[PDB]
Amino acid sequence: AITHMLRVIVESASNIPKTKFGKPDPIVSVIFKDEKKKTKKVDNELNPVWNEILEFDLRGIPLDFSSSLGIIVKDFETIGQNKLIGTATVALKDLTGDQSRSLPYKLISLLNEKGQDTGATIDLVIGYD
Ligand SMILES: [Sr+2]
Ligand SMILES: [Sr+2]
Repeated sequence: AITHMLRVIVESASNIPKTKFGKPDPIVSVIFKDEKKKTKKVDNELNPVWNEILEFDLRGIPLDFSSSLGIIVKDFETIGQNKLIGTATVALKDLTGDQSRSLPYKLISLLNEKGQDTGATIDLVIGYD
């Protein structure tokens, strides 16, 4: 039996909210089935670009109707815990089946801790290897 991987390209984000002083330093956490991989941070940027590629071992478990990807965008803090900008959960059901394909996932709204749209978005490309 062959190994399959979920491929996530973190492309960019837009309209990250301004901070009172200085500028936010965005960094994205990508979580698939509790495995977390991060991007690099981008310094002092409201519209960051990464073009970073992450791949997760599916470990023989196929994608199904309920499969999803978690995204958390935070503002890097050198001292202690980074600051939340927003989250998204992305439905992966369009990748189900045995056909390798990639799809764009554009203008994904990032939601704050109250679940409100922040006006910021992230763009991904996600594929089934
Ligand atoms: Sr900064
Ligand atoms: Sr910061």
